Order: sequence, then C-alpha cells, then structure tokens
Amino acid sequence: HPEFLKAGKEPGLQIWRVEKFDLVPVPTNLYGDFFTGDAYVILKTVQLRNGNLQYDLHYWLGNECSQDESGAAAIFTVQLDDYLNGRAVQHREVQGFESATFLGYFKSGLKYKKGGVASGFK
Ligand SMILES: [Ca+2]
Ligand SMILES: [Ca+2]
Repeated sequence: HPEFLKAGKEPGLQIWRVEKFDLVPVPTNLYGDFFTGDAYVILKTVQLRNGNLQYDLHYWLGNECSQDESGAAAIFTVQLDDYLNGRAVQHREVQGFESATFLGYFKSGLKYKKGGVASGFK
C-alpha cells in the first residue's frame, strides 16, 4: 500500500485497487482494465486554465465485489478527500452505471475482466 503523499501532485490519473482492506496501486499498463470482482479508487487530477489543480475522486465497484472491498474503497475516498482538504468531488461508480465523467477518462478501452482478488475474510 501507498500513502496519500503520492497523490494529486501532478495532472493525470492514479488508480489503486482494494486488496485485502488495502489500497494497492495498479500498474499503468493495466489502466482502463477493471476486474468485475473488485473495487477501485481513481483520482483525476486535471490542470486548470489558471494553472490550479482540480480533483475528481471516483470509487468504482465491481459487480462481483465483496462488501469489504466495497466498503474500503468508499472509506479511502473520504479519507483521501479529507487529505486533499476536501477539494475533490466524490463520485460513486457502479460497474455498468458509471458517469460520463468517469468514462471520458477511458476513450480507448474500458475493458472489464472476469474475477479479482478474493475478500479479506479468506
Ligand atoms: Ca474481490
Ligand atoms: Ca470534497
């Protein structure tokens, strides 16, 4: 797991996955890929015209995702928003019910994969 120190410094996208009650950053090569069995936090840092940073926080919930994965993502989201002074706008993304905002981040492939890390409860 990574802290919030490496978060919203630079424009771009950061994606962690919930993995046994724990944020694990996603490899860049797998950005745009989501397991239907897992839950995710996504941070959109966009640079404004006046040079200031805008933040859009999305937790994303796989359709086959456990209640701990689900619950952890929503928690981290708040905790990280609080960290960024509550400057982020929070969105709940449910697989197959995502905002046009969230889908706009993924012009090429938004590719759903089957499976995912198992719940914390073994
Ligand atoms: Ca899972
Ligand atoms: Ca906020």
